[PDB]
Amino acid sequence: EIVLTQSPGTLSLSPGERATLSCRASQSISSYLAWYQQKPGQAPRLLIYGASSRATGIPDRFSGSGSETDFTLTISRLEPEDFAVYFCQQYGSSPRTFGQGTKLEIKRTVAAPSVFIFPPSDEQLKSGTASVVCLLNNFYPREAKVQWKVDNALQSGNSQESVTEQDSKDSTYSLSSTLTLSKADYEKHKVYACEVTHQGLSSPVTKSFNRGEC
Amino acid sequence: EVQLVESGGGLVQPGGSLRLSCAASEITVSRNYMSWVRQAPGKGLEWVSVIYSGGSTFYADSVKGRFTISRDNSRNTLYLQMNSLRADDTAVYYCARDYGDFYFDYWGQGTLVTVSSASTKGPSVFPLAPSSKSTSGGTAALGCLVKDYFPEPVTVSWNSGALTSGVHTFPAVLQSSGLYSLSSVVTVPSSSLGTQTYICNVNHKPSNTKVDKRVEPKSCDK
Amino acid sequence: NDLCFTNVYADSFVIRGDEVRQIAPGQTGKIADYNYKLPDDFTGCVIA
Repeated sequence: EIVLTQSPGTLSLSPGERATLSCRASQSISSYLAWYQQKPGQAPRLLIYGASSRATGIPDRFSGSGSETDFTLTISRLEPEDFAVYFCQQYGSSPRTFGQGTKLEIKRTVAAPSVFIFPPSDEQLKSGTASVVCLLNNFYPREAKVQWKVDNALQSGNSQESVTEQDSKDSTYSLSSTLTLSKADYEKHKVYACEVTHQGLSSPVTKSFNRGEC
Repeated sequence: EVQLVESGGGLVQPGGSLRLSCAASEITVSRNYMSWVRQAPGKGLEWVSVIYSGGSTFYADSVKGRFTISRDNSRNTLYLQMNSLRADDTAVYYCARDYGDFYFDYWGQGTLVTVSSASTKGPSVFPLAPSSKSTSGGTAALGCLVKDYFPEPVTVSWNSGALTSGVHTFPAVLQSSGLYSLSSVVTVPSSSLGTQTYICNVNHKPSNTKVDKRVEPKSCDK
Repeated sequence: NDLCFTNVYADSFVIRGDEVRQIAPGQTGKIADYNYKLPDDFTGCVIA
């Protein structure tokens, strides 16, 4: 079975410029690839017929390029409506396959997070398990790094995190992270803190609270 | 214009069976190539099968003699049955039409398919009391926690979707405990914090459980 | 070299090697199901 490789891993660029999406296959073909778009949580949409034929519902900014084994996708004058992931599938024969995807990001300017830490609710403490919540809002780059510190001791490895897609209106992102421990362990230490490192800040910013503060 | 409307899918324990269906708005289905594909997160799309205009069929090797396809020309509807659903096949599946050599042109809204031995569990809600720092300014950021539910997804709403503004809901997360979780935040002016009544609706479809929790200023010194 | 037959029909067409496998009794495929169909008990030879 023929395997594709989409490249690069991610695409980060400002609007109005040109886009370049490269793809490679295991075995050499002749004009037997295509492109598929998908804004997250929606229906994937067909982009480009063959290597260079464009669908009628798709403006002129797009252009596809293909070869024996190297194949690249090009879009010019990037616009906000273009923020999405991009996929390659084989319309040749094998039977047919696909690629691993690549995400396009529209860049305006760097914005530091809004950081606020919230203590566990009464119901959580009643249930015997305690957790600490830190929230980052309206930031770009997406590559915002968040770490937890307890009694000034690093414990960033007790969390599972997810980050939202791009905000169309503010060109930024928000992150959700949770630090959870047992009630006895939560009582073992006294102060809980979270460290956030970001490009928009001259230095990482840390917020903290004491367990005794309720 | 031409639209594909599907239904079905869902969660059944390993070894179960599941039938799916999809109808087309304007394209008759009868005179068209129709196909099925599925998407697993972080893994991508995947071919499943397709039907040719002559009525012939073909499937991937990994599912031969296991995944079935059928049509009802009378109703412009596509029928798919799945048996022997296995692990890691939980995903969203789509119906698609081609022109030329399998150019998936028009797409439906996608249908989730889920497989696991675990059963359905409603979510739990823990509100967050805002801090004095968070209210600094014209508006304040208030939110609440949702966790210990299965299977995903869960709907969070206010006034059954009337607002659509100032709301940040974070992507879901699967826990090592076998349950899911998520979080959401809403922005309101710092003055209405004491007057406007705050109600959050939590909706979890496979548990058919609808959760409502208030959001009140409260305090940290208490 | 040692048989007699009533008639011999020679059919020719130009396809790609990928679809060559479709020329066999009882197979299915685009060429098979829209262009050229073979009987289940076909008797003859295939050359490409």
